Amino acid sequence: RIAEVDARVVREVCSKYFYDQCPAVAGFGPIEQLPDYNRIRSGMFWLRF
Amino acid sequence: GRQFGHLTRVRHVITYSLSPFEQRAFPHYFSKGIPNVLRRTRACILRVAPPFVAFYLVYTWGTQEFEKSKRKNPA
Ligand SMILES: CCCCCC(=O)OC[C@H](COP(=O)([O-])OCCN)OC(=O)CCCCC
Repeated sequence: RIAEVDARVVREVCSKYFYDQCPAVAGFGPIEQLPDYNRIRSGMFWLRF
Repeated sequence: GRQFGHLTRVRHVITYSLSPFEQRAFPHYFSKGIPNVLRRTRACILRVAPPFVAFYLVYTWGTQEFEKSKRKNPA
């Protein structure tokens, strides 16, 4: 299964689960600078792509 | 210009947020919104309204008086 993996497989598999998906965020401690959820959500896609 | 991480001190406060793609943008827009407008109107009507009502009465009287004064009276 590992040998089957090449660069294309990683681009396809990662886009399936990461790209333009809503993440779950958990913060604890001095988290004033933790980005807003919308900004985090916007970090899950690229306008250039 | 100030920046996040240097604003103030906060302790023991938890915030729960939901993604915007998970919830409605207009939840109960009329079923809940109209009651809130009536609440806010009642809370401020007595502070805002009487001045402009006072203007409306002074406006109409001054215009009525100005109109009658321009009409002549028998000698
Ligand atoms: C010719 C257009 C050039 C691109 C400008 C633009 O769209 O700004 C980016 C944001 C949306 O990207 P994002 O904030 O999700 O960040 C995404 C990063 N991955 O859009 C906005 O809401 C900003 C308002 C700009 C109006 C002038």
